[PDB]
Amino acid sequence: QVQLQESGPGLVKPSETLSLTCIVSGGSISRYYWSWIRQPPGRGLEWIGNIYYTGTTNYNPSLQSRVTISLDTSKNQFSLRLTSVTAADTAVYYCARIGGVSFGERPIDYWGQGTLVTVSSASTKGPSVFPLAPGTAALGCLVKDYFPEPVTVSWNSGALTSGVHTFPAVLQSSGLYSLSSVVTVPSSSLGTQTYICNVNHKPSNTKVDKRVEP
Amino acid sequence: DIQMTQSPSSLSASVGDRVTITCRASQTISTYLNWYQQKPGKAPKLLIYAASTLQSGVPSRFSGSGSGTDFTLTITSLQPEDFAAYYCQQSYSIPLTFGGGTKVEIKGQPKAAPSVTLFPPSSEELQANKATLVCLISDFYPGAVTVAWKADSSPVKAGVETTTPSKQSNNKYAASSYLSLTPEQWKSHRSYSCQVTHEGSTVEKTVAPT
Amino acid sequence: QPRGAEFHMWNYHSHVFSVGDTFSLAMHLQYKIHEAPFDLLLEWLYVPIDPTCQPMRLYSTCLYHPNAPQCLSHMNSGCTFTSPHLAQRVASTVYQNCEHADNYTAYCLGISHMEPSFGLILHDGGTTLKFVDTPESLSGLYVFVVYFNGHVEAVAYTVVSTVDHFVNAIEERGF
Repeated sequence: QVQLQESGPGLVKPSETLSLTCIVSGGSISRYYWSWIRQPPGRGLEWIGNIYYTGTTNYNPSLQSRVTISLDTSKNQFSLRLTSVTAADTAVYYCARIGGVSFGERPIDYWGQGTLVTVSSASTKGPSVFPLAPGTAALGCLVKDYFPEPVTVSWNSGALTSGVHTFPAVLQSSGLYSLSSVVTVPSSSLGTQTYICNVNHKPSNTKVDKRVEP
Repeated sequence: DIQMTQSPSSLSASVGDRVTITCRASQTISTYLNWYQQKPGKAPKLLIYAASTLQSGVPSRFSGSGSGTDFTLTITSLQPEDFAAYYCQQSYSIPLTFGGGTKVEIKGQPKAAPSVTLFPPSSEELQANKATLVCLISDFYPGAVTVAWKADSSPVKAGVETTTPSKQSNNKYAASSYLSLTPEQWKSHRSYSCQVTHEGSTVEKTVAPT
Repeated sequence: QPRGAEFHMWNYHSHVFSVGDTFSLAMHLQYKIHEAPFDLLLEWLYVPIDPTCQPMRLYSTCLYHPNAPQCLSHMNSGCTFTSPHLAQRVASTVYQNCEHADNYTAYCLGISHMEPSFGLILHDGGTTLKFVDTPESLSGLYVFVVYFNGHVEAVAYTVVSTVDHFVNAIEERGF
């Protein structure tokens, strides 16, 4: 029932030193391996390396000279450092644990939430939010012109779960991203409930609320 | 580096069908691999460990078998919630490596007619020197569709930004499309039309600046 | 129907340490055993590593084959890990004629005799080395081998060295 959270930067310029820190809760740290796993945006996920509680750091030989894994048991955390990040390192990074005590039981059981790390030559851009008012009724929110992709959309602080669609982002030739989130609601339930969409952009650290009404 | 080959790459079966996926390794890895399920957007979850044991809290329809250099993951009866992707990962030798992945797509949904909606640009965006309008079709199953834009009488080929989600708990798609243009060209025309062609008659919606 | 035993130990470890540290090199043995009267021999071996050999070629499939003449004729165990006989013994723990196999190894307490040429306080089960107030001279490649009833069942290499003269090791099969 342990939980893991990543706290690394979303954007890193090329030929720099990417640093991530995974913070663990629920268990303590002790008798388990702690590992990092990379996954390109479309390709299959690959293993980068793991660490025991007393040094003993196992490294993927394909990328070993560039990766270091440290432990912070005092703060119940473990950190990953990758020097000389290239264009290929843009991926989702997960921190997870490896355990199991039986002959063949060594699974990656409890995975972290994961964070997206991208390399480019810019700084940031905040999103722009626009409402979209109306068998049944439909209403939407449009996010436009924002840098790195990770962005979360909820409706009424997550109270509206069923009947919500959050489309993937598309790339606008201005070098920007665009996304839309739509909700289908009953026709008679239009004028009763107040519909607000909340957009969170972690790389720009921007949380915006937009109300939608005709 | 032990190579892990996962087959097939993409499959589509209806609801309740028995799904079988194979995993092969370059060297004998005795009962030392695990099967993981990754839903789109979410992090991969552990399904099977020790190549034959069920993780706690997993429905019994997921079964793992095999040993040595040949392993198999079986979904007994498919469900609309099992649409995720599956990976086989070895643990016998460092570096621990994963498989190529298998995309299981649900085909049990009969052809659903899309629900069409149209949204004209807001005043706030027009004040922001950009004019974007949205055409949406939601809750349709079969493959892909065709959407065209009419500048009150004529198909426009450029400016169409089309996106598609992943299969939902009802196994239906939702194509969304943006038409982007300057406010001058937005106000220069009267009736913007979005035309969708999928499984029946040709449907279309229109907007005018009221 | 069942016969024999199975061991696995993740045959790739790396450890980086500064001088004067009290780090503990601990290995996780995983096992399944039958035929309750058995003999265990957990052995720690050492080999100094030369920085002039960037690829440390460990010919791993040599320990299992007992009398390969081709193995022990590399003119010396200089920077390549040949048969375990060419390495130096560090720690030896023997569980001789152990009978109670089905459970924890704390039910078959055995002995652990270590050559005093090294320090290296030994710990539980003889599956881990505890380095105390280490000088720089102890840097090298430590290997852990497990003999079940006289045959190698699992082997896990571990590279122990400081940041300055740290060398990588590439495992190979054959030769």
